[PDB]
Amino acid sequence: MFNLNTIYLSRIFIEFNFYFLFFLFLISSIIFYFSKIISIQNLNQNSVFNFLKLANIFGILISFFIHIISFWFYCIYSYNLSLNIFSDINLYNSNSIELLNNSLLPNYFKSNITIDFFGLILLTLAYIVGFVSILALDTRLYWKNIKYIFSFTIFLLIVYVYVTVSNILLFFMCYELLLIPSFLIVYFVSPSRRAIQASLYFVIWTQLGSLLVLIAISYIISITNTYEFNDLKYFNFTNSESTIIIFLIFLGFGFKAPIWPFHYWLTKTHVEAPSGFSIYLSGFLVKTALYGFYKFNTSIFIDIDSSIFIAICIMGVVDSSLKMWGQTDLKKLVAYGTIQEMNIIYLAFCWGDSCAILGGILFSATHAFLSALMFFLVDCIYRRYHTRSLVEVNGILHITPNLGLSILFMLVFFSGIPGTIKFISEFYIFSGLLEASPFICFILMLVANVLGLIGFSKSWFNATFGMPKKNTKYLPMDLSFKESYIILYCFFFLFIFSYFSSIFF
Amino acid sequence: MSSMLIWGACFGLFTRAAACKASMIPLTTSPWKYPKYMIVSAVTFYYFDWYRRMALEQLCYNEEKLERYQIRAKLQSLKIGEELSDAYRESFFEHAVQKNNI
Amino acid sequence: MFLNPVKDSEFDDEVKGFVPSEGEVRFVANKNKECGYYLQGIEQCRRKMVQLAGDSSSQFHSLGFLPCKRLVDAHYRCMTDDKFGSTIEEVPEIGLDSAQKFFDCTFQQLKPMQSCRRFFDQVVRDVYRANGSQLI
Amino acid sequence: MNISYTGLKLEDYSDEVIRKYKFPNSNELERFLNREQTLTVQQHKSAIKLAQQDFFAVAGLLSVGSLSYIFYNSVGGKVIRDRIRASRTKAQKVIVLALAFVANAAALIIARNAITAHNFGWQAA
Amino acid sequence: MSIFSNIWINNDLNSYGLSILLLNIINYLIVFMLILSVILLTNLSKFKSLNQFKEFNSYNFILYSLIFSLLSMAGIPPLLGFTGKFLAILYSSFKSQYLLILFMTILNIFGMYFYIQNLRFVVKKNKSSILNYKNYYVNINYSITLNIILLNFFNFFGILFLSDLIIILNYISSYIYI
Amino acid sequence: NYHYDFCGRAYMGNPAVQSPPKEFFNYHYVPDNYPDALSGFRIAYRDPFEVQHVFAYENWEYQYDGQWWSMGSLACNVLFFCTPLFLYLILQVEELNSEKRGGTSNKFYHNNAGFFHFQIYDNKQ
Amino acid sequence: FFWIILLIISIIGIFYIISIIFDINLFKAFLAYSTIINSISFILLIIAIIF
Amino acid sequence: AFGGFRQTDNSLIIDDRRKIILNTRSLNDFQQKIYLRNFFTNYRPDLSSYDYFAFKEKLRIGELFLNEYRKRINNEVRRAAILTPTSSLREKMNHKIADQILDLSSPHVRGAHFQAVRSWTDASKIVNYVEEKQTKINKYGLQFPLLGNMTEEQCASKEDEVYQRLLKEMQKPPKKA
Ligand SMILES: CCCCCCCCCCCCCCCCCC(=O)OC[C@H](COP(=O)([O-])OCC(O)COP(=O)([O-])OC[C@@H](COC(=O)CCCCCCCCCCCCCCCCC)OC(=O)CCCCCCCCCCCCCCCCC)OC(=O)CCCCCCCCCCCCCCCCC
Ligand SMILES: CCCCCCCCCCCCCCCCCC(=O)OC[C@H](COP(=O)([O-])OCC(O)COP(=O)([O-])OC[C@@H](COC(=O)CCCCCCCCCCCCCCCCC)OC(=O)CCCCCCCCCCCCCCCCC)OC(=O)CCCCCCCCCCCCCCCCC
Ligand SMILES: CCCCCCCCCCCCCCCCCC(=O)OC[C@H](COP(=O)([O-])OCC(O)COP(=O)([O-])OC[C@@H](COC(=O)CCCCCCCCCCCCCCCCC)OC(=O)CCCCCCCCCCCCCCCCC)OC(=O)CCCCCCCCCCCCCCCCC
Ligand SMILES: CCCCCCCCCCCCCCCCCC(=O)OC[C@H](COP(=O)([O-])OCC(O)COP(=O)([O-])OC[C@@H](COC(=O)CCCCCCCCCCCCCCCCC)OC(=O)CCCCCCCCCCCCCCCCC)OC(=O)CCCCCCCCCCCCCCCCC
Ligand SMILES: CCCCCCCCCCCCCCCCCC(=O)OC[C@H](COP(=O)([O-])OCC[N+](C)(C)C)OC(=O)CCCCCCCCCCCCCCCCC
Ligand SMILES: CCCCCCCCCCCCCCCCCC(=O)OC[C@H](COP(=O)([O-])OCC[N+](C)(C)C)OC(=O)CCCCCCCCCCCCCCCCC
Ligand SMILES: CCCCCCCCCCCCCCCCCC(=O)OC[C@H](COP(=O)([O-])OCC[N+](C)(C)C)OC(=O)CCCCCCCCCCCCCCCCC
Ligand SMILES: CCCCCCCCCCCCCCCC(=O)OC[C@H](COP(=O)(O)O)OC(=O)CCCCCCCCCCCCCCC
Ligand SMILES: Nc1ncnc2c1ncn2[C@@H]1O[C@H](COP(=O)(O)OP(=O)(O)O)[C@@H](O)[C@H]1O
Repeated sequence: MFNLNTIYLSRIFIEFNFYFLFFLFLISSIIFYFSKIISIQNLNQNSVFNFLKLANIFGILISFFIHIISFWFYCIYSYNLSLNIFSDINLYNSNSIELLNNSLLPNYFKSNITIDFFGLILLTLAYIVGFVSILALDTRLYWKNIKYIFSFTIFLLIVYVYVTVSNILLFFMCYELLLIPSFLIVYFVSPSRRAIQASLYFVIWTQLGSLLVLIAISYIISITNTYEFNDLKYFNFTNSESTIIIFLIFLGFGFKAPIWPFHYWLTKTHVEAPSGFSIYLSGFLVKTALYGFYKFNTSIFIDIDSSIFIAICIMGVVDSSLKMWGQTDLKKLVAYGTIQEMNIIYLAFCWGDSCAILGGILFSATHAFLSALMFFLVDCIYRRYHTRSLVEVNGILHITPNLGLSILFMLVFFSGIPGTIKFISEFYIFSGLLEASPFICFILMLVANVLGLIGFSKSWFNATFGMPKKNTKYLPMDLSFKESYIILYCFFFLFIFSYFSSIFF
Repeated sequence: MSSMLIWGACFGLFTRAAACKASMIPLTTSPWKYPKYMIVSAVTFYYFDWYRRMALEQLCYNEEKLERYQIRAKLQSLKIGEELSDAYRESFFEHAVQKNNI
Repeated sequence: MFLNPVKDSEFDDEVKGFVPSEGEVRFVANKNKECGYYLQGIEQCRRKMVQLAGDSSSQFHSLGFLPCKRLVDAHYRCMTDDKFGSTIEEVPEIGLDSAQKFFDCTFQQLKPMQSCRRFFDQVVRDVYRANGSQLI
Repeated sequence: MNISYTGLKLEDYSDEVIRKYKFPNSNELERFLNREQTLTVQQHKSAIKLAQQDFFAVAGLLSVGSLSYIFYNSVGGKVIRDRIRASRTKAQKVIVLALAFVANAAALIIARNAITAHNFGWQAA
Repeated sequence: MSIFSNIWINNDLNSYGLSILLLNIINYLIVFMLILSVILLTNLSKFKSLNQFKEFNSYNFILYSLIFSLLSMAGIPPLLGFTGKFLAILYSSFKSQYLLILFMTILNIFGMYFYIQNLRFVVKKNKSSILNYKNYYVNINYSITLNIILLNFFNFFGILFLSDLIIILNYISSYIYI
Repeated sequence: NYHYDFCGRAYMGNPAVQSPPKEFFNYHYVPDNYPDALSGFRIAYRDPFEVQHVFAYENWEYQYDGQWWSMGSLACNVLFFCTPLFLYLILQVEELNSEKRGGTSNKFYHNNAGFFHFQIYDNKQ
Repeated sequence: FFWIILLIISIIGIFYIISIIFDINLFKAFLAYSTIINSISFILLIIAIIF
Repeated sequence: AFGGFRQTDNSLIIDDRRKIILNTRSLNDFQQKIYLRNFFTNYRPDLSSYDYFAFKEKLRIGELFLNEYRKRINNEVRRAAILTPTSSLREKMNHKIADQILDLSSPHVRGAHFQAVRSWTDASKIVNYVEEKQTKINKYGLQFPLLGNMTEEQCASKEDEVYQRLLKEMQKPPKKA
């Protein structure tokens, strides 16, 4: 019963949501530039900053709704396309349906849009995490950094082109564009003075991996003059070229997606970055690397043993889990948790295009939401209690019961209770790893889910419980409606996404 | 879009606005410079649009000659003893006898 | 595709699958990679001839697809390694039926080349199964 | 280019060869030429027009609903909002309650319509 | 270079490495011109040490112009210097020079940090006063600001228009018969 | 058993009471930073010992070359250092079982000919 | 003959400046070493071209 | 146009088909393509791109179908456990059901393993099995709403075809022996 109307509606929605975002950004930027001689806030109720905040927030939100609709259309379209290809067995019949483009808006960068489930999951993560982070950064943007209210819109446009393109070069360029806005945010919006050095560490560490990926892309392009991302089927790389490409790709994308030993920059940046931008970084900016690694390694044929890469990922997991205990800083502890989860996700991609990719994608989504939740809780603690250190913070539950309850439920979700996409992703990865290498699976599970979990829980429980006798004149009140509903939405997603259609998982 | 003159006019308008903003002067200062910048930008970008296509056409024509150089450069680059080998003997004789038509 | 009908079947249509020999698979893959130019040429020339003489009133309407004959013969020779004749008409009786099916797919039904390559490859596979050691 | 009708004579080719390389029916030739063997370009154009109209309706409805909800329920604290709505007239209260819901619901319904292919002619039995 | 029955086929354009070298030289000159124009717009005596990069901590135009020029010199992807560096690496891969690629990358990353470290010094406790005073007021030159703005636009969006510049440079180099 | 007098090489804070530190690393903010004013903008005076502990680890550093091996326990340090090698060797030994049996092996399988998971593959007229 | 000389010069220069470029403390030195680094990179590109 | 990467090995290549000898380091782009890079990277390289996409989808569906067999037999075991008391339960299970449970073990069905390690012959056999099931279904046209999409005219033609087929099958006499 599938008809061409659904196909064209899917394509039109995907194409036009990008232009909706772009036109919103363009209008907002034109207003901002041409309303004032100097593009800084006027400290009065009639400033354009209020309009810009409104436009950014409710462009992201409306584009997120349209993205939900377009993602559902894509799911139907992909399912029915697979059915059309698979169903017919007659040799004379073949599915050759050709679509003509609309005459209203042009194709951005003269590229035909191609959408995949992983790309749309990444785009949904971008939308939601960007919404949370923009909601967080309101107190940070003041009177000279208001120009960074558009950072998340720029991120959304970059990610949209990144996930809706079938061109290798455009793919790589979109991946590399993410550096400038993130560096500028960390440099100009971070309150702490150590953020200045943290930004440089972030730039250099990420750029080393960017150069590695650039070398790999140069190898692919120079050898294969193609750029369509599908002509690689008709060209085979020799053993030496293939091993060089996989090594470069893995190391370069692991610089971004933190792997052992390349997580020093991540720890520094998470500790010294804005509490609202740490959410976006951990939640989304480390998963574009995973998506790019998946695309490249599934496109290239590799005839090498992945034991070395699996060992690197497992070593990162073990290192982060063991170090969890020794952190009294909640933000650094959450950063180590992010490193652990990202290393597990990266390990999920070490078997080419096997079924491990499904667990990897689900784990990427759950880690995004869980890291957003954890960093937002740390943000609330730091903002109301003027410290994010375990020695200075104690007995949160008895003065701010809602915040303590949020911490406890965050710990329960992090533990991986059944009924959560966290548990589902752990089940996928461990079920595969048990047959792949059962002893390695046992070691990984033991370390991560006992030693790292206990180290993680020690600090959070100590902060939540106790007796806050110190500085009774300065104790805060409670979570606000904004914070409470953000926490509730994170919990709601982590719980209900387990009912998403199992066809794609 | 499609008109290089209009594209250059828009570029000049935005350049003037950006110059005013950077100098911190009101955007209405020196109004006569708006049409001036638009006209200059339109004309220069129109000329460059013509020049790029002329350069591309002449480059395509030059590549024909460069192919002749590559073929003869390859034969002269052959290592000693390879010019009479079975893989290059016929081509060498073609370029040394048939093309010796002066 | 790669399915054999059941000779003694209780119901009208029953099929049992078979897997071609590795030698046959290698031969077909290599020949397709080497001769893929001819198949694209057949598609492009088919469209070109239909455009040129598709109209009934056209002068060349009575010569339809004859120019494609050279491309088809070249593709057949390339796939069969210049053996078993120099023309599609010289196809052995073992592959004659599949050759007729391919011609019906391409020129009469005007079906997609995705469909008609199946029948052309079936012709090649029939020849290869018949001979075996002659092609390799 | 040597692939042309020039120089070709039906005398040279056999009758079976001519029958094999004979043009199909005129209708088949027209369908192949126009690429309308399965679907017509007009069907594609109609589908595209409906898709664009549906997207515009959905996006406009979502924007209207979101903005109306925000502006109506973003006037102040709970007490202030309750007092403002109490002083609000009957028709004004009705619109404030109904506008956002109707816009969002219409957008969602238009989205559901596309995936639900009810207008299929095989409904029988 | 391929031979098929004494017919030579050349899918390689020999006059391409020279064009890439010219492109790199032009890109470096453009970025150097941008930074030097920013310096010339201000008072020259203030800048005498790497610590004095804080003196660039002036109104938004100068501050961000310096920041983006430093990033472009470093080779950050979106900016102009990245195009030259990426094309150099692409040509090295085309010529099959893996060791040259390795050494280029080592030099590139070391130089990248060399440029980046100055962003740390750019931070200043207050806003600097680096403008010359004329008629009792700071002298801001509209002409140099306009030139810096054109340079900034091209630095930001060089990737979009790089195809035309590459065509022109290849056209110039094709006259050389090498 | 751990006591400060007899720990020797397992360092820990001494039990003896000490005077508060006169100088210690402290929180510092970017110039012209916008203050955080949540919940009435009430800031308490920080405890010197607590601030010192907050910033001690970040600034801690090794005094002499090779101190890392000796600090703590040499055996545990060597085991931690060799952990990646142990993991790789365990993976290879496990992969021996996979090779001899026929189960999943550590390789980049390429069942899909570059066809991404549920990707839209279409052509245009 | 030029290829080996260029390679040796490039390697020696890179390994000699890797440490020096981080020892300067002057704006003029920064500009000069930017020029020097770009010169070395272009020399490597020239080696690649003459290959 | 595709290109190549300069080779460093000093090995000699003897092509008996073309009757020439080359060196690995001296190969150009086309020679590299012909001699190196000519290996296969998929189960059925003989098939076209469209045909191999169909083959890949059928293989994925076949793996899911074998997993479905395992799930169905497990559900039947649960049904047997609930319906039949523990006495005689194992006696009744030591029948077709137990043999099928063992025959649907991990080597034959990929329950939760990342990859089902199948040779190209095994993949071809699985695809052939899926195609046999598809043929059996399409004989009676059970795939209209599920596992297929068709227009109204196609549905009507298929209904008429299935009606004729059912009539002929009914009119056929019983199979002897
Ligand atoms: C298909 C194409 C698609 C793509 C688009 C392509 C086109 C893109 C462009 C679009 C725009 C087209 C514009 C066409 C005219 C261009 C003329 C030209 O050459 O420009 C350069 C030139 C300016 O450069 P410049 O002054 O030589 O440069 C000196 C250096 O800066 C050095 O600085 P300095 O400090 O040393 O000196 C400063 C300056 C100080 O002096 C100045 O400020 C410069 C002069 C400004 C005032 C000029 C007089 C204005 C009134 C009369 C205009 C002529 C009659 C118009 C009749 C129209 C009938 C319909 O010194 C001078 O005076 C030196 C110049 C001497 C005077 C030159 C007089 C030029 C007259 C040009 C007339 C053009 C229109 C002719 C129409 C003919 C129709 C048959 O002339 C102008 O631009 C004239 C001003 C035009 C804009 C005025 C803006 C403010 C007033 C707006 C009022 C709006 C009212 C209506 C509102 C409606 C909406 C509600
Ligand atoms: C008054 C001006 C009004 C302009 C209105 C808009 C019209 C277009 C701009 C025309 C400007 C002409 C004159 C130059 C002014 C700027 C330079 C200057 O000196 O200003 C001083 C002037 C006054 O000084 P100031 O404000 O005190 O100094 C502050 C600094 O300038 C620092 O300010 P900032 O931090 O805000 O600066 C921007 C910042 C960060 O800026 C950005 O990141 C730009 C983001 C643009 C939004 C869309 C991004 C989508 C990316 C998707 C992925 C694409 C991948 C493609 C593969 C290759 C990789 C790109 O830096 C960069 O741009 C570097 C990163 C560049 C990334 C490359 C992205 C290429 C996108 C190409 C367009 C794609 C369109 C697709 C849809 C259509 C399909 C048919 O500055 C201003 O008034 C504000 C300028 C801010 C940038 C303006 C343009 C942003 C909006 C662009 C919308 C149109 C798309 C872009 C293509 C445009 C045509 C080529
Ligand atoms: C992808 C990477 C791309 C990298 C690009 C790198 C370079 C980018 C930045 C620089 C680009 C050039 C900018 C224009 C020149 C600078 C001066 C200027 O015009 O502003 C002053 C002037 C400001 O006027 P004002 O503020 O009213 O009064 C100023 C003073 O008070 C009173 O003023 P004044 O009386 O003292 O002086 C008046 C005079 C002042 O202007 C000048 O004297 C010009 C100074 C520059 C001379 C060299 C220009 C070379 C152009 C060719 C391309 C190479 C560009 C290399 C640039 C960097 C070299 C280090 O104004 C003019 O006449 C302007 C004419 C500009 C066009 C000249 C074209 C010459 C072409 C020659 C070659 C033709 C092809 C030969 C083929 C042969 C084959 C056998 O400009 C304007 O009136 C309009 C400003 C707003 C629109 C600017 C549009 C710029 C378009 C640039 C297109 C670039 C090529 C196409 C893109 C290529 C990449 C895809
Ligand atoms: C390669 C062939 C393998 C197969 C053959 C069979 C296995 C042979 C393995 C070798 C065993 C004999 C050699 C071990 C000597 C001890 C280690 C050493 O030399 O470091 C300097 C040694 C340790 O310095 P330290 O760790 O800085 O001292 C800390 C303080 O005592 C302050 O301590 P605390 O009060 O703070 O408490 C901390 C304490 C307790 O710490 C804890 O509670 C935390 C957990 C610590 C780890 C406990 C072991 C867990 C299992 C390890 C499995 C490794 C698998 C990966 C490697 C596989 C290699 C095949 O930390 C210690 O454990 C330190 C004691 C020394 C390490 C003992 C555990 C590791 C030994 C190596 C085991 C290798 C097993 C391989 C086979 C595995 C199965 C296939 O310094 C001393 O001499 C001071 C006295 C320490 C106690 C010695 C007790 C008697 C040991 C036997 C003496 C006679 C040896 C004759 C050798 C003849 C030629 C071969
Ligand atoms: C981890 C290190 C610290 C972090 C920085 C990361 C730097 C290293 C990044 C990975 C580089 C690749 C290493 C694995 C290579 C595997 C293949 C191989 O070489 O085996 C011999 C290969 C494989 O041979 P084979 O035996 O498998 O098959 C071919 C055999 N013959 C040729 C005989 C027929 O043999 C070769 O062809 C030699 C290739 C050597 C290439 C080495 C240089 C690579 C240069 C490009 C990358 C440079 C990145 C620099 C980044 C900045 C550093 C500061
Ligand atoms: C046959 C030909 C007939 C031609 C007839 C002549 C037509 C002339 C048209 C003139 C239009 C002028 C529009 C002015 C709009 C001002 C809006 C405003 O208030 O903005 C102030 C704003 C604010 O400026 P501000 O800096 O003073 O800010 C004030 C606000 N506070 C107090 C907060 C600081 O700035 C501007 O936008 C003004 C500067 C930009 C003006 C751009 C003018 C472009 C004109 C393009 C003409 C194209 C003609 C093409 C002809 C083609 C022919 C073939
Ligand atoms: C608390 C419980 C702890 C349990 C033990 C945990 C692990 C202990 C260490 C296990 C070591 C296993 C070593 C053998 C595996 C070698 C894998 C391999 O091929 O690597 C070649 C590697 C290279 O591998 P490669 O990846 O280049 O191989 C090419 C790729 N393939 C194989 C796919 C074709 O070469 C090496 O560098 C190996 C160096 C070995 C150094 C000596 C190690 C001695 C270890 C002795 C351990 C004690 C005895 C056993 C105890 C247990 C008895 C039950
Ligand atoms: C917020 C309403 C959203 C409506 C849904 C569709 C949005 C499409 C994107 C619009 C972006 C802003 C305008 C851009 C103008 C421009 O420069 O647009 C310039 C381009 C012109 O392109 P070309 O030059 O190539 O022809 O505009 C277009 O291509 C089409 C623009 C959109 C057409 C539909 C308009 C619908 C109007 C709805 C009115 C009621 C809205 C009520 C909201 C509360
Ligand atoms: N930071 C600390 N480091 C090391 N030992 C500590 C520390 N705090 C307390 N101790 C231990 O606590 C005990 C003293 O407890 P305390 O609460 O200070 O009461 P009092 O000092 O009056 O005895 C000592 O054994 C001391 O060693």
